[PDB]
Amino acid sequence: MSSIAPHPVVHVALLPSAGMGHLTPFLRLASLLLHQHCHVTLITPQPTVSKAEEDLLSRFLSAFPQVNQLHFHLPPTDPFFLQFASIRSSSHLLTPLLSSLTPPLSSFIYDMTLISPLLPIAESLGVPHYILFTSSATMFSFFSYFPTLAKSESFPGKLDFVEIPGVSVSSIPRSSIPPPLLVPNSLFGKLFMEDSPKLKKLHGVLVNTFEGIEKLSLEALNGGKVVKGLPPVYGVGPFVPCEFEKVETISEWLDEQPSGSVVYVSFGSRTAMGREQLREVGDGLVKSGWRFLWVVKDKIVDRAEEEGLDGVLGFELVERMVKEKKGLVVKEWVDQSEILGHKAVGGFVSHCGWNSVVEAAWFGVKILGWPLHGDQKINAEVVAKGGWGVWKEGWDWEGERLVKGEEIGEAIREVMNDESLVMKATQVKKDARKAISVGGGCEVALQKLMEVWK
Ligand SMILES: O=c1ccn([C@@H]2O[C@H](COP(=O)(O)OP(=O)(O)O)[C@@H](O)[C@H]2O)c(=O)[nH]1
Ligand SMILES: O=C(CCc1ccc(O)cc1)c1c(O)cc(O)cc1O
Repeated sequence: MSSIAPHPVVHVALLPSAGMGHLTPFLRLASLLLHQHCHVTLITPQPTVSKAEEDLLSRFLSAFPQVNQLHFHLPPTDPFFLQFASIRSSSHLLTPLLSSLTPPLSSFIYDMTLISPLLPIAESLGVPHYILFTSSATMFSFFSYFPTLAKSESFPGKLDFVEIPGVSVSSIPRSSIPPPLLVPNSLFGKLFMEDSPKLKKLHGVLVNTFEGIEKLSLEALNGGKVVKGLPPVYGVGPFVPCEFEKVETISEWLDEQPSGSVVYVSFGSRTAMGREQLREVGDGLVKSGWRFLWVVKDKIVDRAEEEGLDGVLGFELVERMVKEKKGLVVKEWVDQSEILGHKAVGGFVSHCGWNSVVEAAWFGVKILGWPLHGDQKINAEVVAKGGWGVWKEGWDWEGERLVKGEEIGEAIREVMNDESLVMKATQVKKDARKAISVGGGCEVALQKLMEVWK
């Protein structure tokens, strides 16, 4: 009535660390913020470990030319862990690029693996600053609680159960603890010890989760039950898959299969089974009798792939799969969300990386959990507690045992024959939509955050 002005711009800077499991939720968060009319600066540590990260970033930036990319050129062990440490070690060199941002920065959201080097930088900027935690809220509870465990003089040798008050997995046995945390000199063990005590300095923690799958962990974190004085935890999931991620023979094959008849199999973007274990997967898929879409990795890093899929699988397995005409096997980057959203896919053999879990939740696809490393056993039990997936506790971390094709096929048939899992997965899918609708946890949290930043 008394002013005609360019309405103020909320400017968010984002900093993702290594791996598709970190880039993907940051770019989906970016898309959400852009839809709330934020200006977004994206800091891109270069070069990326994997080609998939490289190509996704390119597709994102061409989909959103309004995004301001800040190049973060890194100086020249698990290759993604090595990148985590390099980004961390070079982070103190981001201050001049963040200080010079225009329009004025409103908030700063950085990767949970970068807390210690970035915290003083964020405090220098004088804006609300946050981590985006890319794993489950239950895993975040474990992360927050870790200094309480590691203070013990019998850590890590004497620790049989981790029972965090009020969370979605009330008892985490030692066999589900991320294995590096039980080795007394690992990168993540040191990161946990240096970073978790500094959580209280953040303005908040964003998590790609929602009440439909982690109601208890969300309530425990925000009620002071996990660690007193933790910053507010915002359930801003489910992160809905976005158009820019798409890159047509797979979808054409899925178009030919009966509804719900295909078992999708993938163990993420950075994990490769051993050769013998990999071939047992194929044996189990054939033995299951179900149609399957099996995504194979022979190397951790896609750039390192060097053997043809026929040689990886071997003559005998290839021969059985081509003869029965029930499965499709690919050693390439697929559009996992396009696949999970296809009516033909009725189940998901997943390593239970958190992004894959929440995608399965979004599409209501029941899970056969096969956790392999890291946070995956905790995530598998978050799913199983909700009754929309199952996992076999005795299969153990990848490389500890050889899971045979007979028991893989039995587990696949068990999950695909279980209609109670579909019922619960469909209610999760219903709640996934509630979370992003007006009044849902994600809509409420984003409006809170936007109002603080304004
Ligand atoms: O061929 C592939 C493999 C993976 N993904 C996606 O890559 C991410 C994997 O992240 P997650 O946290 O599930 O596991 P991680 O890859 O970090 O082990 C998810 O968004 C999957 O949809 C994909 O689109 N195509
Ligand atoms: O322990 C965690 C929890 C996430 C996490 C990793 C690093 C960090 O600095 C903070 C939180 C973990 C691993 O240990 C190993 C993994 O393959 C994945 C994974 O999710």
